[PDB]
Amino acid sequence: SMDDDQVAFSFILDNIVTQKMMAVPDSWPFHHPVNKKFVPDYYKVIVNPMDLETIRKNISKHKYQSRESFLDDVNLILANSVKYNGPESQYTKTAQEIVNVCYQTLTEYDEHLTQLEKDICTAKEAALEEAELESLD
Ligand SMILES: C[C@@H]1COCCN1c1cc(C2([S@](C)(=N)=O)CC2)nc(-c2cccc3[nH]ncc23)n1
Repeated sequence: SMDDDQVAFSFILDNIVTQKMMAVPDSWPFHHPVNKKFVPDYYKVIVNPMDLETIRKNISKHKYQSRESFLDDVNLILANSVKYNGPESQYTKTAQEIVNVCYQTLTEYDEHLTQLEKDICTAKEAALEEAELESLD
């Protein structure tokens, strides 16, 4: 089923987030959105904020249909640390470790993830095609 494949894909991504990325030592700065009351200028500097909680929310909404779209937001966490904290900040070194363990685990699950990504794409194109043939009935 398309629902089954979306569920499996999202569960794999979520397990990467909770079991690997959130387990990086000292990764607390990236676990939740920055609180504007604690860091008032953060959102003056960071136009496209991202964090691991928001990624999990997106996973739960089946936002990610590909490894690439997932990694777009994962890399946003690192890029926002580079911008706000600097490329040599310990915050950025931590974000880099989060990104690297993400890559390592996606590599581990690449065969299954690639198959799910293709089958989701195929099913989606078929459902789109069928919806359109039906609309003209
Ligand atoms: C801005 C820094 C560096 O970039 C990554 C983000 N990071 C953060 C992130 C967070 C959050 S929170 C608690 N939900 O706002 C998400 C955990 N809090 C802080 C913070 C809060 C209050 C006083 C502070 N002094 N120093 C840092 C700090 N900093």
